[PDB]
Amino acid sequence: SLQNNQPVEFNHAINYVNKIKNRFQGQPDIYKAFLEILHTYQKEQRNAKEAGGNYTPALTEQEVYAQVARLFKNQEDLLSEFGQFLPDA
Amino acid sequence: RMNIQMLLEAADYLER
Repeated sequence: SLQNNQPVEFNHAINYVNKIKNRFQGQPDIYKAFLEILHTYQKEQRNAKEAGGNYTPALTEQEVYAQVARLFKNQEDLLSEFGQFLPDA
Repeated sequence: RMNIQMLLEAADYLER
C-alpha cells in the first residue's frame, strides 16, 4: 500500500535497477546476487517487525552496505546511489 | 517505507 505519492521515486528506482542489470548484463550472477541481498534484508526486517520487539536481525543496513561493498569493487558510484536510499541511521 | 522495498518491486516489475 506504501505511503508516498510521488511517482518520481518509482522512476528513479527502475532507472537504477536497470542501470545495474545493463552494466552487468554480461554477468547475470552479479545482478541475481544484489537482488538476493535485498530480498534477504526484507525477510529479516519483516521478521523483526513481526516478532513484536524481542528479536535480533542478522542482516541490517550496515551489514548490507558492507556485503554490497565487498561484492561491488571499483564501483562506489552504484554503492553510493544505493546508500542514498537508506535513511539517517 | 522507501529504501529497499522500493527497489524490490521495481526489479520484480521489469523482470516479470
